[PDB]
Amino acid sequence: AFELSAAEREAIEHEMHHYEDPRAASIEALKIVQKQRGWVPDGAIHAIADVLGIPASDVEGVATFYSQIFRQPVGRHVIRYCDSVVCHINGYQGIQAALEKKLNIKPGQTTFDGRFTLLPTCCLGNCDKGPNMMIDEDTHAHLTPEAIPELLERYK
Amino acid sequence: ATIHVDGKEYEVNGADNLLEACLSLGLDIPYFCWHPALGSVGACRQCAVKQYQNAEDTRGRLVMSCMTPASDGTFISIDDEEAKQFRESVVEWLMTNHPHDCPVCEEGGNCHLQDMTVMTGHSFRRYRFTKRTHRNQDLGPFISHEMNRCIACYRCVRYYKDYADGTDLGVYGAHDNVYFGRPEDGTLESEFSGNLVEICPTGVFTDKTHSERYNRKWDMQFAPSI
Amino acid sequence: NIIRTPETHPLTWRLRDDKQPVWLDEYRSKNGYEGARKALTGLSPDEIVNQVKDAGLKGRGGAGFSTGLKWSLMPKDESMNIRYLLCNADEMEPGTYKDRLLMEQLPHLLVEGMLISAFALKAYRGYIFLRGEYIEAAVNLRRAIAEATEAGLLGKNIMGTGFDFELFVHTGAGRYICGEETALINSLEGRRANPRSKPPFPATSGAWGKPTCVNNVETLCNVPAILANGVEWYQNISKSKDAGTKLMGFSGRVKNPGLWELPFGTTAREILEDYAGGMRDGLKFKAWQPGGAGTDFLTEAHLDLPMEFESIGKAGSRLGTALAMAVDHEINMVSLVRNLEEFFARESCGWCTPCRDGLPWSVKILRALERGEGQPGDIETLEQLCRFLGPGKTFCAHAPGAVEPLQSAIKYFREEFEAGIKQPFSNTHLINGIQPNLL
Amino acid sequence: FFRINFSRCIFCGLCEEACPTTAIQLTPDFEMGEYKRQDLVYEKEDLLISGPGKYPEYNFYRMAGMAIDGKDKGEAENEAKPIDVKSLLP
Ligand SMILES: Cc1cc2nc3c(=O)[nH]c(=O)nc-3n(C[C@H](O)[C@H](O)[C@H](O)COP(=O)(O)O)c2cc1C
Ligand code: SF4
Ligand code: SF4
Ligand code: SF4
Ligand code: SF4
Ligand code: FES
Ligand code: FES
Ligand SMILES: [Mg+2]
Ligand SMILES: [Mg+2]
Ligand SMILES: [Mg+2]
Ligand SMILES: [Mg+2]
Ligand SMILES: [Mg+2]
Ligand SMILES: [Mg+2]
Repeated sequence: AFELSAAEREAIEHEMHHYEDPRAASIEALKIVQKQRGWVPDGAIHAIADVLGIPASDVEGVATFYSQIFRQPVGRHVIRYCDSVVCHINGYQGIQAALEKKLNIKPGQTTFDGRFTLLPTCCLGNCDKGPNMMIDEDTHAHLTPEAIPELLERYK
Repeated sequence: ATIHVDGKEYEVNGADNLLEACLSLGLDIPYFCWHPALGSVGACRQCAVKQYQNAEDTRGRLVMSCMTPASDGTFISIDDEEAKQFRESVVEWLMTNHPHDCPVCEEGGNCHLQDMTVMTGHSFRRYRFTKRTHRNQDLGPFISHEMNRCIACYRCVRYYKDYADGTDLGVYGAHDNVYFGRPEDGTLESEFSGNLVEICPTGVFTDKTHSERYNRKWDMQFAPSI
Repeated sequence: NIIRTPETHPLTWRLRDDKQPVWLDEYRSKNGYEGARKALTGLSPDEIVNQVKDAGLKGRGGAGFSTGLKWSLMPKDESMNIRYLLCNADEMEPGTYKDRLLMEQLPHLLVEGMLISAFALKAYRGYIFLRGEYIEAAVNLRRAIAEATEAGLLGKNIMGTGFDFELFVHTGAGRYICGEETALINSLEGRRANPRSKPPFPATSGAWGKPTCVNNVETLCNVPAILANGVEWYQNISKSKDAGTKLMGFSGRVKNPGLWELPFGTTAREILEDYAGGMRDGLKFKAWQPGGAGTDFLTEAHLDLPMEFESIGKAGSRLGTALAMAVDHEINMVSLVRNLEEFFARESCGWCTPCRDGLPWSVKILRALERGEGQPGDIETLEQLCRFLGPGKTFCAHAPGAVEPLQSAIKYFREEFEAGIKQPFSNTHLINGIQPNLL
Repeated sequence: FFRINFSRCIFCGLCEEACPTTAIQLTPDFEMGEYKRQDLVYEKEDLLISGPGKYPEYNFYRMAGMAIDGKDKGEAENEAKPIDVKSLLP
């Protein structure tokens, strides 16, 4: 069972009056609910749909369209490396290999215990600076396959 | 109100799109996402016709019939080689991911996708790779759900939500993995959901009441009743 | 190093040395909000728009359309008193990193440019449609908005004249298609980010059925200097037909990657070897993209033409964000083009068939070609995708640009594509009792 | 029920040519000449042979896209496993 907390419901209701249409707060409501819990559970869809005033179908379409609104159980510290043209050139492949050799998983999976999900991301908009990756909200650039272990040991 | 289609000169209502006017004149243009009740959206890209100007532009540009205003000084050509090839390749792209199951589809001899595939003259598969697959939902005791056969034309969603105001059907996902169904298994609440069995051009939504005791369209015997 | 001066470096000139942002006090100190004050208390709408049209400012997002015409398109009638100005801070393009600099280190520049543009447009609200992966940028933008609000630069009665312009920030989830001009509007409405057909243009019916002009970050950063220093000064920065300054940079394995502000007539070789340093220690130049990923490759011969819209447009390619990428010799072209097409295919939306269903086919063909399992008719099938995904065949501009690096790499390096075709075309599986139809 | 009127069948072979699942075939053997003409109407029980006929290894349902007891949604020939829209991958 799912029910919206008081803090996140209040934040959604405060976001709903930044726009002319309540619907417009849908992405921000999903991001609030995800911030609190790490992902958007199946009941959060209907809860947000009841708070805003739009159906659960629209909220579920918004949540499954965008790639940073997780609809499946994701660990903590959702690692997102970049694999686009500028990074492909700078060698993000070695960075992905040293990441999935240390986490012992494949891109798209949790590790064992609910920490260090591994995902690829479109581009982090920091191309001139080596292969990049974000862990949760910290952008890490100039990545070297030697410094992946020590950089992962900072997140517990 | 006087368009030129392949040299011929017709008289049309200048207030509707070129697909509507050309279909009213009796010509044959393929189209998946247009419906004369749900307006025109340019999604499927399958009703492409070459459009010239000056009556002497020998190098027109491909444009969708359902989205051009069909004004007075309009010169198009449905049969242009480039337009033919694009319309054909457009169905080939849809056929890249289709399921090899016409024989077991609820609607053979009644499917619009079959009509348009035979119409665009495409009977050869160059695709070689895997097809995307989808899991079905339980939509009720009335209509079935086979998302493997979806061509993403958006007719179901447009009708069900913008026309009939359904509120429990939409589109999910993106990037060739798009999905059209309910947010969760369950019966469809809208009173007018049966029309999804004929709005959908493919055999994604097909009624169960006929699927139990099935018979191909040719075998049926109809009569005008109320 | 570079000697910045307010004359030649209107954007990058105030940027303090230690990379920390420039807050409201230091900004105003370095002649900040002077252009906004001039525009608000010495000009009027329909005059700022003409000043921007005469200055010749052009779209810095990648399209290249004139900003003055963009703003003029707005309807002229006071029956529509609710208008929106949306900054396109969503910067997703594999190779562009220019808005990060601007709205991380100079948030007040963007705030003031947006204030001036929303006064010119008679818009009461402004939404900075942010990226989401820009954490520090969002923090700095919100801090700058709060400072300008507390200091009178934002709010109901802005510096005497009656003009409200409440300014908001919208950090969205990560999809590249929301960068599109009229898909950004959908995403801001809280819907799925699907583009919209034009006409009607966003200028006449946009955000919520109201008028709306979507502008990039650099375009809007360009305006404060135009108003503050004058229209002629901006007209005369250099003798090129694209007036103003531009953020240009070289990405890739160059000796000093980054971005700089250049007079918009600079040859691409003058950025690679003078500023960016050149290929580094043992690497050899092979090709380059002018602008973000989504522009045509160019060989070494095209390295001397000036970086402007008309020159690179006539050279086959197109100047996008003017942030080049240098591809060195050690990069297989088929692998690189596969890495680009899989992004362009996975990052699409589902609306139109040519993009949604034809880009994955190209991705699979390129994977087979780079694995060594190509077959006759593959390159001739890729080339057919570059003609049928071009402009006009698809609903938006995502696929026309998605298929530009593919055709541009085929043209120049067909040998690296053919080298992958090592199989006999076969598609059937030889059913036992049926005899195949021969050729 | 499957029923074929053998008092009308001209043995053209058009049926076998149309069957997309290779179910019905024409085999080298003649029908007995019945006594009543009613007994010339075969009703599936008579027709269903025990074997695969001329084409030994063809299995239509190994090609079809819809699920049966044997194969699931992603287990057909030249098909990919179904990716859920609620996935995490971009
Ligand atoms: C697929 C696609 C993605 C785009 N992404 C961006 C983007 O990330 N940032 C941007 O400023 N413009 C982007 N644009 C260009 C915008 O549509 C729009 O023209 C621009 O943001 C604002 O116009 P301007 O260049 O005149 O300022 C994109 C266009 C397309 C077709
Ligand atoms: S939807 Fe039409 S084309 Fe597709 S399998 Fe069914 S009958 Fe064949
Ligand atoms: S389910 Fe049917 S109507 Fe809906 S998009 Fe797919 S093919 Fe079109
Ligand atoms: S080309 Fe079509 S499918 Fe691709 S992003 Fe644009 S509208 Fe969506
Ligand atoms: S061969 Fe088949 S199709 Fe032809 S007459 Fe006999 S039963 Fe009818
Ligand atoms: S391609 Fe990785 S940071 Fe841009
Ligand atoms: S029917 Fe016109 S684009 Fe689909
Ligand atoms: Mg009409
Ligand atoms: Mg199933
Ligand atoms: Mg089921
Ligand atoms: Mg779903
Ligand atoms: Mg149907
Ligand atoms: Mg506009």
